Amino acid sequence: SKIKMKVPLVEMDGDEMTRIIWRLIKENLLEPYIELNTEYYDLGLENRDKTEDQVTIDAARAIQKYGVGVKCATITPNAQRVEEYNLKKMWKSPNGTIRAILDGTVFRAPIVVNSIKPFVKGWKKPISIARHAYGDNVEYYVPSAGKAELVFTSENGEVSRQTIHEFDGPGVIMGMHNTDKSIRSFARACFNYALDMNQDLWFSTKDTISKTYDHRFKDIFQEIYENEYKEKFEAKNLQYFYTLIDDAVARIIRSEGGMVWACKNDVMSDMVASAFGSLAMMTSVLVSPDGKYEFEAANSMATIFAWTGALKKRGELDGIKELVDFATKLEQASVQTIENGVMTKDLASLSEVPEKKIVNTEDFLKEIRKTFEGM
Amino acid sequence: KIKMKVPLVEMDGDEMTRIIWRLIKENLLEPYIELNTEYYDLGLENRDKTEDQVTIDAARAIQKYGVGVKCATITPNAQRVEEYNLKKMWKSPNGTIRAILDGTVFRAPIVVNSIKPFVKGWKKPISIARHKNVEYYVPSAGKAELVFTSENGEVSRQTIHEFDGPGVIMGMHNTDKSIRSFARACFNYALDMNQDLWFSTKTYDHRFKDIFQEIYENEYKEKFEAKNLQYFYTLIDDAVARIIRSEGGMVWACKNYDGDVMSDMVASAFGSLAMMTSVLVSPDGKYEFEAATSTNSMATIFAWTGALKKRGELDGIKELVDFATKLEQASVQTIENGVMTKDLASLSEVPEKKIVNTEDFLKEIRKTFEGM
Repeated sequence: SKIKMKVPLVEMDGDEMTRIIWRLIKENLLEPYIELNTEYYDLGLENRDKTEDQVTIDAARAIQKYGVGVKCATITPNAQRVEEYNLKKMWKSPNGTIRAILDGTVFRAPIVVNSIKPFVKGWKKPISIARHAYGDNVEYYVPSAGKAELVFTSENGEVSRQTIHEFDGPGVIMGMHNTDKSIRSFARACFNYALDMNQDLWFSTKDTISKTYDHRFKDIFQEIYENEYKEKFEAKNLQYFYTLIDDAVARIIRSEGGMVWACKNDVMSDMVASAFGSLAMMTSVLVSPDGKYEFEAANSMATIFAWTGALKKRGELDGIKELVDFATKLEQASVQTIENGVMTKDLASLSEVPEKKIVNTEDFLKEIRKTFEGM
Repeated sequence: KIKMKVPLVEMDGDEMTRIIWRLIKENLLEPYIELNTEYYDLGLENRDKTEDQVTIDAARAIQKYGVGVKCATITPNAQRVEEYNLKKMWKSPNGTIRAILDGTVFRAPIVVNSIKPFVKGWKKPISIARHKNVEYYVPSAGKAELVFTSENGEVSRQTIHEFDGPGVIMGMHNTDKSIRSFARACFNYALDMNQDLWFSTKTYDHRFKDIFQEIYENEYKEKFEAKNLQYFYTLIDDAVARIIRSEGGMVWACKNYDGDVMSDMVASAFGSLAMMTSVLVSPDGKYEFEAATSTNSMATIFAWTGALKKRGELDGIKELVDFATKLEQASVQTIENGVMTKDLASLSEVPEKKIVNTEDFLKEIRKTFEGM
C-alpha cells in the first residue's frame, strides 16, 4: 500500500527544464510509493504573470497555514524572457517575496557523496551555512573634501552624531544597520533549524573589535538561547557555540562538519560551499522564527533532496514514521546509485568511482528507482 | 663572513620572542654574516620610556634604508598597563609602523611536506593581503543617516534606516588615496615574488575595481607581462572556487573584513598559525618582515631571511641572497629529518622524532646547514 499523508505539502512549480525534471521526479520516485497530498501553486513565469504575482503571496501564506513547502527553481525575468513570454513586468524573484512573508533565514548545505571528495579532508558531514537574508546597506560617494558623519535623530527630535572621517579627497562611506527584532528573528530560526537537524549551532562575529554592533548579536543569541532553546538543546545533547570568527574557522576546519554555522549579514560561506564540491550539489532551506520551512534546490539530486527534506519534515510533524523513513531511504538510494557508478555527465566529472556508466537525467531517475527497490 | 652594504632596520620585541630573536642571531646569522643593522628596541619598557617615540623613529628608519625586520611585541591592554606601570595605552607598533609607511600586509604560510595540509592540494604558499568604525546603539524609534558636509557647505544625507525599535548602526569609510596605496603595494609584492595578483569583491566595490584596473594599465601592465604574470580580477564567489581548486602560489587581495577570514582559512588550511610569515610592503617599495621551553621559532627565522634576501637583492649582494635561501631550506630540511619542537611534532607525521627544546632546534638547524 502506498504511504498515506495527512496535512498537505505546499508544492510550488518552477520554470523551464527544472519543471520537467520536477515532474519526472514525482513520477518515478514519489507517486509510486506515496499517496502524494500537496496543495499546488504554479510559480512558473507564465502563471506569475497572469496572477500579477498574487500566486506567490498565496503560496507563502499557505506555507504559514500548513508548515512546510517545497519549491522548484524559478527564473528571474530578463529583457529577453519578457519578450520570449510577453510579460507585463520584470518581476522580483519569488524567493525574495516568500522569504519576507515568512520572515525566514536561509540555510544552505551540501549533499555529501563519498565518491565526491571534499577539498577539506575531514569534512564528511554537511555544514549548513545560515544567513538571515541572502543576496543584497547604503553607500555615498564623497566627491571632495569634507566631514562624514553617522547620525541618529530620535522620535523627539534629539540628534546625535559621530565623525566617520574627515576627507581630504574623494572616497566612499557606508552605513549598516540591524534591528533587535531582525537579530532575534535570525537567532530563533538558527536555533529551530539546529534542533530540527540535531546538530550544534555555531555563531561567530568579530566582537572584540566591534564593541557594540557585534556585541548586540552576541547578547541576543545568548538571551534567546537561555529563555528559549537551552532546555531543548540539552534534552538532545546539542550545544550552542558562540565564538570569534578566527577561532571558529580553525575549529571547524579541524572537524568532521555536521554543524549549523551562522554569521552576520559572505565569503566564509562560499568557501564552505566550494570546499564540498559544486554549488549545484546543495540544498537550500528557509526556516522561520516560527518553525515554518520551505525546501528548494540551491541537478536532479538537489531537487530530489528538496522533496525528501520536505517529506521528512512533513512526516515528523504529523507523526508518520513510514514517511520519514521513506525520505531517508530515497536519499540513501540516490546516493547509493551514484556510488554504484550510474550517474549523469555532471555527477561523473565530480565523482571518483572507477567504473562509471553515464546516462541521461531520465534514466538516472530510473536507476535510483531500481536501487530503491533493491533496498 | 658575508659583508653587508646598507643596514637592515632591526626592531627588537618582547619577552620570549626577544630571547629567541637573540638566539636566532647567535646561532644562525652572526657566525656567517657581519650583521649590519640599525637597532631599535620596541620592547615595551623602552616604548614606554621614549613614550613610543622609538617606534616612530623605527618607521622612519625604514623609509630611509628600505627594509626592516621586526620582533613580535606586546600590545598593551588594561592588564598590561598595570603589570608594566605604563604611562599610557601605547598603540600597537605594528599599527604605527603600518600607518607611517602606509603599507599593506601580506601573510603566507611556511610549507613543509611532512606537515599535512587540511586542504587537498595547496602545495604553494598563498599570500593574503590587507591594507576602525563608528557604531551606535539605537535605543528607541527614530532615523539613522549617513551625512556628509562638504567643505563648500553642502550637506547630503542618505537614510540608513527608519527604526521603530532599538538596534544598531555602523558607518565606515575608504578614501581613493587608500585604495591606491593598496593596489600599488599589491602589485609591487606580486612582482617581487613572481606571483599573479587576484582581487575580488555598487559604489563601494566598483570604486575599488576601477582604481585597481587604472593603476594596472598605467603602472604595472608593462612590468607584469615582462615576467608573464596575470592580474586577475573577479567575483569573490568565483575566486574562492578557483583558488580552492588550484595549487596555491598567488597573491590574493581582499577588502579588509574579507582578508580577515581567508587568512584564517588559508592559515589554518595549511596547518598552524605558527608557520606564518608576514611582510609589510609600501607603495614606495619599502619592506618590513615580521613573524605573522620548546618553542617554534620558524616564522621568526623566515622574517630574518626574508629581510636579508631582500636586502641582498637591493644591494646586489648575491652571497647574502643565496645564504638566506640556504638557511630557509636548512630550517625546513631539519624538520623533515624529524628533529623539531614539541609544538611542531603534533603537526608533522613522518617519522621517529627527536624533539628538542627552543635553543636546541636552532643548534640542530645550524648542524643541518653545516652540511651542504
